[PDB]
Amino acid sequence: YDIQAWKKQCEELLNLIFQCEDSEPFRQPVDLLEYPDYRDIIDTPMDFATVRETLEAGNYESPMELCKDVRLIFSNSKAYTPSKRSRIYSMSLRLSAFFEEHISSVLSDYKSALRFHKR
Ligand SMILES: O=C(NCC1CC1)N1CCN(C(=O)c2ccc(Cl)o2)CC1
Repeated sequence: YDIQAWKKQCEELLNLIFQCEDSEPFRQPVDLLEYPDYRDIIDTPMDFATVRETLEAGNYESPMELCKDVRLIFSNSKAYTPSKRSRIYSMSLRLSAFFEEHISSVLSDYKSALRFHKR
C-alpha cells in the first residue's frame, strides 16, 4: 500500500529496457534526417529517454501516465512501419510484450495502494 513505490519500480523497469537490445531504436527521439517523413505520419514522438527524463523530473503523477507514454512509443512504431515484418517494428513488439509483462504488477500495486489510501 506504498503509493510512491511505482516510481522506483518504473526506474528499474526502464533500466532493464535500456539493457535490452530491442530498445536501441527507441532510446532517443527518431532521427528526422534518417526518416524525413516521420512527422508527416507521427503527431507525437516519444522515446524511452524522454520517458525516463519525465519520470526523473517528477513530471509523472502515476504509473498510468508513464504507461501511456511507453505505449505511444510502440503505437508510433506500428504507425510508421512500412511492414508488419520490418526489423525495427518487430523489436517494438517484443519490447512491448516485455514491458506489459513487467508493468502489470506496478499498475496493480499502485491502484491497490491508492484504493487503500481512499478507503
Ligand atoms: O530512427 C529511429 N530511432 C532513433 C534512434 C536514436 C534511437 N527510429 C525508431 C522508431 N521508428 C520506428 O518505429 C519504425 C518502424 C519501422 C521502421 Cl523502419 O521504423 C523509426 C526509426
